[PDB]
Amino acid sequence: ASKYAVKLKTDFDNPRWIKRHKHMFDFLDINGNGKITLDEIVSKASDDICAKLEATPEQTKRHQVCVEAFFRGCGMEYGKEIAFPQYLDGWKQLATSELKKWARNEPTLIREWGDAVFDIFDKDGSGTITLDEWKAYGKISGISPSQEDCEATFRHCDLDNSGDLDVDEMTRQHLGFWYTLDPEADGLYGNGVP
Ligand SMILES: O=C(Cc1ccc(O)cc1)Nc1ncc(-c2ccc(O)cc2)nc1Cc1ccccc1
Ligand SMILES: [Ca+2]
Ligand SMILES: [Ca+2]
Ligand SMILES: [Ca+2]
Repeated sequence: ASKYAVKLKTDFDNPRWIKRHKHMFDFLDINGNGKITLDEIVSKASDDICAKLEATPEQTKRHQVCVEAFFRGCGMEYGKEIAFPQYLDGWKQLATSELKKWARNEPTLIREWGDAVFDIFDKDGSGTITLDEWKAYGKISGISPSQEDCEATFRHCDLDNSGDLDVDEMTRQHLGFWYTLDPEADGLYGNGVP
């Protein structure tokens, strides 16, 4: 099954990797000082997104704890200001480590994060995401506020064409965008992220 088939390794010191994370870095650098902190990342990637999605307090805590683990895996910490090259070093370590974990059947940070987001999207608790529950990632995060190709990204996430999404599909498309830079996932976050 495509949703469980992931590359064993990736390449990192290329223009697509660098530009993708640069656009995210600049967006998450709330105070614009050229350094990113875990405070800034959690504010944008967890506080604002869970508020927009009307997550419950338990869902929001869970989500935040997953975001913190994930970015601690990149070398982030509260109050620690990190410049873009060291941020990139961290993401290289994280992606390398996580792809090895996947191939060895060890739990990954990205899959746990997927679980937390999936639970929030699955408003009726059905165990799948239907098109009416789906959202444009670029729009809910604010980095591409004009993104409206929800149905196209939904269809591409739906690897088995069941007409709905499971958590493994959502996680596979997310990992495709951020670890392995799969061309099929390009555009997932709208025009604000190359
Ligand atoms: O995209 C999401 C939500 C999500 C969806 C599916 C899934 O399986 C897991 C998570 N979160 C996300 N996932 C990844 C990253 C992320 C990636 C790269 C990077 O350098 C920084 C943050 N950020 C974010 C939040 C965010 C903040 C700001 C603008 C857009 C999105
Ligand atoms: Ca900053
Ligand atoms: Ca549902
Ligand atoms: Ca499906």
